[PDB]
Amino acid sequence: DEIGDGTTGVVVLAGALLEEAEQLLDRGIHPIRIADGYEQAARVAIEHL
Amino acid sequence: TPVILLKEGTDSSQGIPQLVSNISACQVIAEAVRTTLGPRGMDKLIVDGRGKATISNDGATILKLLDVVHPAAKTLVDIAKSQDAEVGDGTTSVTLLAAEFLKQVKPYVEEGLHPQIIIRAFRTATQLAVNKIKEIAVTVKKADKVEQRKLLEKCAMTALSSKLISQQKAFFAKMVVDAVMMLDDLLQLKMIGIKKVQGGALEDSQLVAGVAFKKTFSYAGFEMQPKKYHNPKIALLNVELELKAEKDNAEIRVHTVEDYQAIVDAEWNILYDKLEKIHHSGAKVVLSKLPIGDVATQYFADRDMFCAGRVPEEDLKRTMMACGGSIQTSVNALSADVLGRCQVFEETQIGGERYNFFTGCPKAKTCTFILRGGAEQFMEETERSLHDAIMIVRRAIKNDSVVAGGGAIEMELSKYLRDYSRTIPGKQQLLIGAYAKALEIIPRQLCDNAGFDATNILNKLRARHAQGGTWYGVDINNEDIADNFEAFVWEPAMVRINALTAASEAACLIVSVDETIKNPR
Amino acid sequence: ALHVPKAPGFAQMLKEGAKHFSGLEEAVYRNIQACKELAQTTRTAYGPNGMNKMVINHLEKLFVTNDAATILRELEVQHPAAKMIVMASHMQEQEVGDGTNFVLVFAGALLELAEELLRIGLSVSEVIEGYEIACRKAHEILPNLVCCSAKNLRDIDEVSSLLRTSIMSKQYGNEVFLAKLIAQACVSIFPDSGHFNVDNIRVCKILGSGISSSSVLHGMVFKKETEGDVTSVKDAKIAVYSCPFDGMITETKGTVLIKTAEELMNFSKGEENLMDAQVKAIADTGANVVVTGGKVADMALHYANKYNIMLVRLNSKWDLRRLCKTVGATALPRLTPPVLEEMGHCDSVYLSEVGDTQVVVFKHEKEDGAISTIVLRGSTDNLMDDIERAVDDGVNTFKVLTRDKRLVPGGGATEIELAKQITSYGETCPGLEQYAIKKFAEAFEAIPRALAENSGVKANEVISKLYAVHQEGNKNVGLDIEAEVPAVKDMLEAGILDTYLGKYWAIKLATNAAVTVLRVDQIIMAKPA
Amino acid sequence: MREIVHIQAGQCGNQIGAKFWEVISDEHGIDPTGTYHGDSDLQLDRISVYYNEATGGKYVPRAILVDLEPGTMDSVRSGPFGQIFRPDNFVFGQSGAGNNWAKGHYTEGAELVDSVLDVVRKEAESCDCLQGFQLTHSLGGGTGSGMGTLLISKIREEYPDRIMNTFSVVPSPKVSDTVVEPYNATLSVHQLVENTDETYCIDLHFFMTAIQELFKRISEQFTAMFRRKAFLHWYTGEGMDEMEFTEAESNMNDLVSEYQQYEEAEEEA
Ligand SMILES: Nc1ncnc2c1ncn2[C@@H]1O[C@H](COP(=O)(O)OP(=O)(O)O)[C@@H](O)[C@H]1O
Ligand SMILES: Nc1ncnc2c1ncn2[C@@H]1O[C@H](COP(=O)(O)OP(=O)(O)O)[C@@H](O)[C@H]1O
Ligand SMILES: [Mg+2]
Ligand SMILES: [Mg+2]
Repeated sequence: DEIGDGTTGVVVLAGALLEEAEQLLDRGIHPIRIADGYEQAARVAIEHL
Repeated sequence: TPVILLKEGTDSSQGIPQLVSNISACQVIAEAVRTTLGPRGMDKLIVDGRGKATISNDGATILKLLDVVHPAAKTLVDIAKSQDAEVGDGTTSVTLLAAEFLKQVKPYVEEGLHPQIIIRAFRTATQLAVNKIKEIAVTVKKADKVEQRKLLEKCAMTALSSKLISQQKAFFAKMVVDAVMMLDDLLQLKMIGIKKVQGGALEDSQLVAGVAFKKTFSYAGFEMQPKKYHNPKIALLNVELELKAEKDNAEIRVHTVEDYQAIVDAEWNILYDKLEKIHHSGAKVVLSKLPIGDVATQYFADRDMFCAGRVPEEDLKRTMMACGGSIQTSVNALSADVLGRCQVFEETQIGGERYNFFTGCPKAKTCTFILRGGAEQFMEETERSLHDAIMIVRRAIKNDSVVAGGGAIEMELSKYLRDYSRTIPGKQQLLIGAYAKALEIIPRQLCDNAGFDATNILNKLRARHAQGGTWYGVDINNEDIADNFEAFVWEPAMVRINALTAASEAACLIVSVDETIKNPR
Repeated sequence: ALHVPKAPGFAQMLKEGAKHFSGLEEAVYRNIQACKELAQTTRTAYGPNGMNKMVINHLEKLFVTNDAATILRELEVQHPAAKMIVMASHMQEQEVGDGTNFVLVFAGALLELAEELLRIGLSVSEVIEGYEIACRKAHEILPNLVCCSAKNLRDIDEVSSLLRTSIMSKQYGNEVFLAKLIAQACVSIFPDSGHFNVDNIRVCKILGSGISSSSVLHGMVFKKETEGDVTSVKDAKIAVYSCPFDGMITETKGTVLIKTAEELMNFSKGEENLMDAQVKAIADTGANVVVTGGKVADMALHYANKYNIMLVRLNSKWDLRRLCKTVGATALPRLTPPVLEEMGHCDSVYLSEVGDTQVVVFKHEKEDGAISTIVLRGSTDNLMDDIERAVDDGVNTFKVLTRDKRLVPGGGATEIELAKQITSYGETCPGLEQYAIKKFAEAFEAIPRALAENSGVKANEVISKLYAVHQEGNKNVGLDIEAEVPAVKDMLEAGILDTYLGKYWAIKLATNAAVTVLRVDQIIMAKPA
Repeated sequence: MREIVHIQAGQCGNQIGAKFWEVISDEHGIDPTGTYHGDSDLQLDRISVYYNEATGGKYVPRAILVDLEPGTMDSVRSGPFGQIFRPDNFVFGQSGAGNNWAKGHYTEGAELVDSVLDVVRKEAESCDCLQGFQLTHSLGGGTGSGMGTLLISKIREEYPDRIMNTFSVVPSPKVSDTVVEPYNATLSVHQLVENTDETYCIDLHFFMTAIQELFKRISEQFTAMFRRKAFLHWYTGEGMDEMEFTEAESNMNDLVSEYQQYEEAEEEA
């Protein structure tokens, strides 16, 4: 409803974004630390786009 | 025996086992909301019997969503609603404090101590702790406009740091402060337009300086009239501008066909008389609670005039204190002083929805929040998080007194009570001393939620306070202690005063109960 | 094996499910057992050191209260003999208001002590006659023990120390603050004629900060908003109406009849212009605030806002009548302007928010009003109800002091002194009744026993010490509470006094309920349904 | 504003009346304890037509419950929404009519009815102005029909200028649940002809064909029963007579005539 294109591309990226965090949790990493580092990366990719 | 006193099924218990089993029942309520405290807290997920999920980090709504039936535990759920009605913040800090006042006095109950001695001791400590906060509460002289804006930004930023929107706490804290100075004296909570629109990003939320409401039902011809005006004149009405019967209780008895045709022309002349009176007044935008028929829609399309109908009552009242008109139930008096005015009016598209905007009001005394998220539960958690900074700033104007946080004020109180207990003799030492050891539950939970060493840190805080650093709290980014007053972690003094009185009253009530009786059905 | 058949006669003609208990070993000795169990349930809540009780009725509603009458009201009882003891306690609540636990303790000790007399040979008629003789003797000794009557019921420094005993018996610890609220409210509405009314004190509960934040307010308060736009008037003229604020319609089924086109155009304008004159007629009398009790009309609301008038709606009937006494107005059954005597003058009417609750306040600056309200604030819905009852005990004490100003020393100094004088009287009566009068005197020791057991001290030493001091002549010596050891203390100096009328009706109703149970011989119960 | 009251009689009348109060208490948001916790203004403008308010906010109904058997009173008391009724409005007997219309009309209905008029007075005293009565009874059982017929006759006499509506029930079309059902029905309809303003039947002012079928089948069984004079001594022995039953069938035939639907010797004239 916001754009109209890319609705099967978001669920693939979100699903692959959660899988990559599975290994970080098993090493003793707080989930809030992961959710904090993710937002910093999304500010680098958008400013690069 | 053959004739029995009470009904068959009246369960009854009493004694020492009755009271100890109540202390162990409040340990379950406090543990349901234990891990939602601090900047590193985690929210919960509850499901109803139908299948609707409610995802939240605040104590008040978590305890409302559990079907607690234990009579002793139902006191802890009732004090949470009291805290979110008086101050609106600190809800989950009175639940751990209420359970810690009962765990620390559990062994003394088993030894045979008269519970009246405990109640006298609890009331003596609360009055000595509430008075200590007011003695060391920091205030300022001549709070000027600049310094009175920084003070509320810091307080609103702290109430937001433990919520879902924690990365964008700087952006949001600037909108909440600006949204409360538009109000004048009573600071009504119904003058803020929380609206929720699906789609977008969390940084796309906007605050408007007027009113904004969704597009309502429209008839044929609605797309034939302009949707952008420069200086309109809002006509706030309460009338049905549609072709109908004059009165439900009416009857017409005509005799000749010449009078038949004049009746049909009389209904078309009544309606056209109302529309002409509106058009002569110079109005350009008209609104009405009652419906607007299609004949009136095509009347306003041929004269470049906007029309709307079936507006909710909560939205017309928000327009009035933003434009400056008045609701008219009759069109017989439309003067220049009963019309509204603004600077821009348009109808844009946001997230596949049509919204009307009324920005540009220099004398506006109301605002409206448009929230942009990505799911139904993303907006509800953002609205509940915004509802905490609203009430914190509202309470912070009537009381310009602040204290440091992050355990900095729990530890100064526990130091003052330990010194007081060593002077008075008797059994009051083991009761006041048990009150001081229960106030350090707040710093302990902050180091347990982040994953720290809760014992080594507390040994350092207890040494910095006994030397004489009054505002020395904890730090989660530095793995250490620091000065929380210079670190700009501030909170009003009214969130801790009401937290001790509510926690002390709930603990003193449970102790006094001797026996319980449950009746059948 | 063989089976024992049914005895011929009445036992063979009974309906199924019914029961028959006849005799002395099957009806009298079992009735005392049921009533002795009732006394052990409510005894724990006696005195300052009483304990609360968690009672849940069949609507899953929870009660945390310390009143004796409230506990019995929320407990179902299926024993007929225990039901008279309940109805004996509910009668003292409506006459006096305080002393519901005294009936249960006294009627529990008179009945139990009568069981021992029935095994040593004494008949039932000898016990009943012995108790009544003792009951009359106590009603003659009682007036001679009155000390420290009330001096002035309009002084705020004297009345506050007289209600403290009633409050301290229910909210220990908060008895100093709570006594200053009731005393501040009862003397304000006390008329010159002296006819005190209990319904003129109102209690409103707003979930808030704490007990110490409660305050009194000369006027009325409502849990409602304002219908119009005006929300503050400085000096208002209230015009109360009982009829709804709209056009007048006939009760018979009436309809309009339009036969010409010209009458159809003027009908809508006729009704509106008619309403403008009616609203403007009231506005010319200075009536800033109009209070209705019916349905407000959309057209009538428009003209109310035009002339800066305040419109408040109260759909509670009796709540409307209470406002007429506060402001001094009269309810108008018709929509006509009041003339001179139907305009109530207030001092401030405004809409304010108290603890997230938008309320309307009819504040008065004068202390001489008709109705005064008490705003109660607390943290739990249960804590406010418990304090609601404690306020009602203080108000009911003020009413009794209006009728009878005589007071007696409390704290057990009255029952022990009544035990010495009755015991000596029975020694001078030779016959079979002297055993019953002595047992009547020993029932007065159950009250000091209940105060000593609840405090945490050995009871037998307390009655031992009280009897020695009273023999010397000190009739104003009771039981100490603050002392850890079982000591004694003077009560007139300390200030613990009870009402003479409170105890006079307690003994009369307790003995009446105890002598009726003994008179019953046969019990014929029907099938429960 | 023209407040109305209700009267419930018999075993059948109590059961339906107990559930009738259910649709009003919940629609107006009246709590089972008698308090009010509604959140609308349309539930309070007409709250006084059916409920009488008490001090402190208690709203009690305006119903009177009468019966000749005490065993049917405690069912409503202990059931849902049974605590809100006025304790003084319960009127019960000890004998019972036992499907006897005449026993519940003159020989034993003449004592308890005097205990009902004194109750309807104290309720009618509190109301501002009343416009009518609502009564519920049956037509097959003599316990309710005989007591109701007398009760409905002693209400009109004291209030000759007040309307009164009934919600009576009617017997089954083909099957019959009592031997003397036709006897108990004919004697009760003719007493509702000139004593009622609107009646309803639940299975010229009769509502629910054109009711013509109901009255046709009743008089067919009644005529067959009266021809043999069967079970007639149960009614005549307590104070009736033969002519009383004749007026029941003669009047019953008149109402059928008002409800209109729309031999081998024919030679000369
Ligand atoms: N910057 C910070 N550093 C350390 N602790 C903090 C900081 N900001 C807030 N806190 C602590 O986090 C707690 C917030 O708890 P919160 O989840 O908001 O409870 P509630 O919702 O009941 O108010 C406060 O008690 C405060 O002491
Ligand atoms: N400070 C006190 N010291 C000793 N006795 C007290 C004190 N306050 C009240 N009492 C006694 O407690 C008794 C019982 O009071 P309470 O249980 O509250 O009501 P009730 O009179 O219905 O039993 C009173 O008769 C009074 O004499
Ligand atoms: Mg918070
Ligand atoms: Mg008392």
